[PDB]
Amino acid sequence: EFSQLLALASLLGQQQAEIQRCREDLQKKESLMMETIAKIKALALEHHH
Amino acid sequence: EFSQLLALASLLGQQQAEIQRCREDLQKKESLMMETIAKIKALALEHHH
Amino acid sequence: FSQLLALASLLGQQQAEIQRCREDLQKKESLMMETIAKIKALALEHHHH
Amino acid sequence: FSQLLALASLLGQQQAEIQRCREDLQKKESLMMETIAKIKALALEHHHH
Repeated sequence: EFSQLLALASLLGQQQAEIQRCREDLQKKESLMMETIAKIKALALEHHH
Repeated sequence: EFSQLLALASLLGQQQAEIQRCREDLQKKESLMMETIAKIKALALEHHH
Repeated sequence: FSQLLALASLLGQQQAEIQRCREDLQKKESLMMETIAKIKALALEHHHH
Repeated sequence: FSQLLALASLLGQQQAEIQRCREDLQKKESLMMETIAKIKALALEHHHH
């Protein structure tokens, strides 16, 4: 009866927990790139002025 | 000289800060939906068993 | 009639709002990535004098 | 030659990895949303007996 729905709700929780881990990694790599961007900004400043 | 790059780095920080606020709201609405999903799961359980 | 009817309606509203919010976010992420590509190409220009 | 050259190379690597990670994430978000649509349509089916 309600078996179809319960299985999809169970899969949903695994999907979300998987997506939430992917969003974590995505943001950790995003922060790492901004560190690169900042290094380029620092050299740009030192020379433009 | 380095003016073109500095302006884009300045815009980048505003974009990211804007994206990070959007990701916050997106996840707050995501958590609110799972609360709805859980309410449906609870009724499914009570009836299937 | 049911409580399922109200729960499904709320779910459909929350998921329509989330998808609209997500397409909004992805356009911003895509515009932020263009800025980074602009910064990278600008860094390469200067190194080549 | 320069330090810009190495910084731009690292930026190009980090942004290629981020975009690949993001397209990965968006396919998962799209698959999660299909599951929610499945749950919603299943809730509506049962309410109509």
